[PDB]
Amino acid sequence: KKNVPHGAAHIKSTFNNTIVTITDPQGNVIAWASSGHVGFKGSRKSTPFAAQLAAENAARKAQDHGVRKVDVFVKGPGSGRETAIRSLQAAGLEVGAISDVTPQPHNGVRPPKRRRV
Amino acid sequence: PRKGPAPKRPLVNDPVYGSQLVTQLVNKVLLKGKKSLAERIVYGALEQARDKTGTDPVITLKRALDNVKPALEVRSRRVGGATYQVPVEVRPDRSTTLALRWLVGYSRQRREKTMIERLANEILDASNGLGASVKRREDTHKMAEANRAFAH
RNA sequence: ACUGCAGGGGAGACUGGAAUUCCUGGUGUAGCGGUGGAAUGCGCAGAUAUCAGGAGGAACACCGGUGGCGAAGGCGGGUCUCUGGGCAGUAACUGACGCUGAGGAGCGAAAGCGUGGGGAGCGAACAGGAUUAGAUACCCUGGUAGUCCACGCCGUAAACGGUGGGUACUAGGUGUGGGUUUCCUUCCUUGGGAUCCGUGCCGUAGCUAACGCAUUAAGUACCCCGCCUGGGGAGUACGGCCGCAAGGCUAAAACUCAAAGGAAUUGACGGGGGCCCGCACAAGCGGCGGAGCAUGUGGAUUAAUUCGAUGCAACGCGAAGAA
Ligand SMILES: [Mg+2]
Ligand SMILES: [Mg+2]
Ligand SMILES: [Mg+2]
Ligand SMILES: [Mg+2]
Ligand SMILES: [Mg+2]
Ligand SMILES: [Mg+2]
Ligand SMILES: [Mg+2]
Ligand SMILES: [Mg+2]
Ligand SMILES: [Mg+2]
Ligand SMILES: [Mg+2]
Ligand SMILES: [Mg+2]
Ligand SMILES: [Mg+2]
Ligand SMILES: [Mg+2]
Ligand SMILES: [Mg+2]
Ligand SMILES: [Mg+2]
Ligand SMILES: [Mg+2]
Ligand SMILES: [Mg+2]
Ligand SMILES: [Mg+2]
Ligand SMILES: [Mg+2]
Ligand SMILES: [Mg+2]
Ligand SMILES: [Mg+2]
Ligand SMILES: [Mg+2]
Ligand SMILES: [Mg+2]
Ligand SMILES: [Mg+2]
Ligand SMILES: [Mg+2]
Ligand SMILES: [Mg+2]
Ligand SMILES: [Mg+2]
Ligand SMILES: [Mg+2]
Ligand SMILES: [Mg+2]
Ligand SMILES: [Mg+2]
Ligand SMILES: [Mg+2]
Ligand SMILES: [Mg+2]
Ligand SMILES: [Mg+2]
Ligand SMILES: [Mg+2]
Repeated sequence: KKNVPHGAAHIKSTFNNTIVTITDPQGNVIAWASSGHVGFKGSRKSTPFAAQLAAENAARKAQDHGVRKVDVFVKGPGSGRETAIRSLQAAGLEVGAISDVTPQPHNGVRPPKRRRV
Repeated sequence: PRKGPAPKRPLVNDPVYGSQLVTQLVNKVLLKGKKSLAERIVYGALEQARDKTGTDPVITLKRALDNVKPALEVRSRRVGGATYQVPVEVRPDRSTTLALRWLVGYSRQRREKTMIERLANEILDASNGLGASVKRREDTHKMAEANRAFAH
């Protein structure tokens, strides 16, 4: 039982999963359905189909709380990074602007060693 | 093959019922070159269908085929250390071929006495949406649905 | 010596922001994480996600390059302080004061060692999961020393251009860094030419076993130094020197082999690359492997079970006729 007409959509799309969270413009979360929350598991969580399913779930759960328009912030080297936006669009929401907020260090912390697979 | 597609052969209309659908049906039933026997079986099945339902037999057959024709198949593939099914669209002529194969194959193993009445019963049940031929289409669709993730 | 010039050259002090981790609080609810696929793991006691605040350490995106500086190792967030070298111009000064350099001394990546501090992330050892016949590994989840700082030690690297230093000479073409310089001086072009010092590519003579080098020589010559004398044993033992230790340095012999090697050639092969094909797969149809019998073979048996064929390419084969 809330009512936030305008909100923000954060889409974190990694190589292993995707998480969509809907917040008010102040950073308080409304709904957050993710790829594992939708029925999926394992390596299927990285497929674009799972991403768009999670986007639909989150969009409708937020509409139930009263959101009509969301600004989009995407980050991560994922594959559902655009399919989630398309599902947010064609699940009853208008997005408008889209931002890229992938964190970029200024040559800071040492990364883990390269996989010898 | 490797050098592109091959020419497919044409068929002629069935004399008693001016359709190629029943010609494909007799060619699916045909075994050991006994084409006259296959024609006899198909004609008897169509006549029993007509005498049991009143409706035109080829119309009943088209209804049954529309019931059993699939839309998505599940061709298998291997990617890494695992192999998984990939749902793909079915072209129309392959769909008709597969539906006819399903009808004849499932009627061959029905619990009845003669192939004529086995096939007639299978056609009627398919046109009504009850038979194992329809169950096969539904199972195929469910498996194509439960693997949409791998739609690369 | 004077005048200019370029520079991540070095040391010290202070200082900036992005990001990772953690802590506190708000929102919020069931997953997150991870893989070729999973599991271990974290979470439901409120995680991941998202917003605000805070702590702390380490490394400095874009600039950034093939480019610069340094004897080499190496050197890039910013500012200030101190400090080394190089190049060009002038020709003011000295007047051969040069070169090399046995021993010796100094510097010298990383790992490692001592004492003290610090510890975000990463991560030997170690633990669990997975794979596997096994897996003391590769992959995953954690994780200590270490990586960082101060002050000492160690003195080794494919410490490499696998090319010691100095000097002179021997076609060019074309990039790029730092100067000076007339003329074309505006042809504004900051272009062309000339000259000096770097750093690349390509090429003649010449050299080389070949590969290649080729004005930055592996060419033509001169000066000094280090090093080599078949492959192993062996950069090892013994002796000695150095070091807290790890260990480093100098460094044999017996014995044993007739080779060990460098380049390049033709092939073959690759769980290398590109292209193409075949009932090779895919799509279908029908079989064999199970039963009975026929036929051939292995084995066994027998007085003899004549002989030959033995992966594909032997086994209804030699045999198109064994009472
Ligand atoms: Mg210091
Ligand atoms: Mg912490
Ligand atoms: Mg919290
Ligand atoms: Mg958080
Ligand atoms: Mg004089
Ligand atoms: Mg000297
Ligand atoms: Mg000496
Ligand atoms: Mg020292
Ligand atoms: Mg060290
Ligand atoms: Mg220490
Ligand atoms: Mg120790
Ligand atoms: Mg200590
Ligand atoms: Mg780690
Ligand atoms: Mg590890
Ligand atoms: Mg273990
Ligand atoms: Mg050495
Ligand atoms: Mg080096
Ligand atoms: Mg050497
Ligand atoms: Mg020299
Ligand atoms: Mg020389
Ligand atoms: Mg030049
Ligand atoms: Mg020679
Ligand atoms: Mg050359
Ligand atoms: Mg030579
Ligand atoms: Mg020794
Ligand atoms: Mg000794
Ligand atoms: Mg060779
Ligand atoms: Mg080859
Ligand atoms: Mg096949
Ligand atoms: Mg069989
Ligand atoms: Mg058999
Ligand atoms: Mg024999
Ligand atoms: Mg054979
Ligand atoms: Mg034969």
